[PDB]
Amino acid sequence: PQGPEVALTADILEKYFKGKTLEYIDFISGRYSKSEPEGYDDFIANLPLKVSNVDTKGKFLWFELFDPNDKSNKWYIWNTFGLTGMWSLFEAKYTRAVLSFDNELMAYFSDMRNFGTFKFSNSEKELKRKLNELGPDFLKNDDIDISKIKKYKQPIVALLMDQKKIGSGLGNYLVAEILYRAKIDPHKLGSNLTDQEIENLWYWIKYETKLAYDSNHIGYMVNLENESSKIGRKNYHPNIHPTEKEFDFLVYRKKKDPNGNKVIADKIIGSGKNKRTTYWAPAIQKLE
DNA sequence: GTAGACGTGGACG
DNA sequence: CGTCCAGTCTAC
Repeated sequence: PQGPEVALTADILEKYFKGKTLEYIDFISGRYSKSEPEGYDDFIANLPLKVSNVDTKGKFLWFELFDPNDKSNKWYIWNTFGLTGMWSLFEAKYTRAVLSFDNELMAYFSDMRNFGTFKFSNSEKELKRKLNELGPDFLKNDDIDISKIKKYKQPIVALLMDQKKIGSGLGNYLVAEILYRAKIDPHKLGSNLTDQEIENLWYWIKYETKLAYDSNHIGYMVNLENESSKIGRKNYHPNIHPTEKEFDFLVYRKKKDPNGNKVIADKIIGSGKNKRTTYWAPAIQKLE
């Protein structure tokens, strides 16, 4: 999941678990049933702990916890979702981690491919440096300076898929959709964009992230769609208002765009076994 | 730059 | 059966 899904997920985890007391976390299968996550033993030795919040930056999610009788000593759960990571209020297929709160309340993290990660830490300093490895959150920051794009002689699709250079939160489908709406060829070097292209790109980045955030059935978050429609949405990018009510794929994994224009499934970014497919429509997206 | 890896599928032929 | 597609790390 990308920025929008991770953020909505954290909103839901906060609604249900902020102020609750975590009593145990069990890794019942997957990678962490075979090997302990970093810091697990030390964290477990300090349970139970009260959840003070759940927050996100880009695709990175974390819990903040503390003991009411020593409110200064804070604990953190670091979480990345990878490709198939998903939280839920019920024990779904591929459940890897089970969080047990007071009064039989439960949270479950599921992950088919096991690419998601957990780390436990007692260091606010370590988290701060971690957050500093990520660019500003595309969804939650309303004034990122997108003109930094022009300094890089690299394909705009790679610059946007990077989590540090311009901003964090965008992934394979957001980028493709954004570049289609902005009418920009994915190959175009950031250093070749005009100031108008940049302004237009920033408009559409906000438009798409907000649209995805606001959606109730994006796909991945099936395990929370009951909760998604029962919770509100924070007023990110307040001045931008998508017309559609659900996020729709215009080019991603499509053979044609909505107007019948051919969609190319291009392999621009990556090498070896990390190559990604960039969907774009040449008829619409050009170098101008 | 290039290459590989991390489990587990779904869709399709 | 088979093939291809589906966030981020690491090394030469």
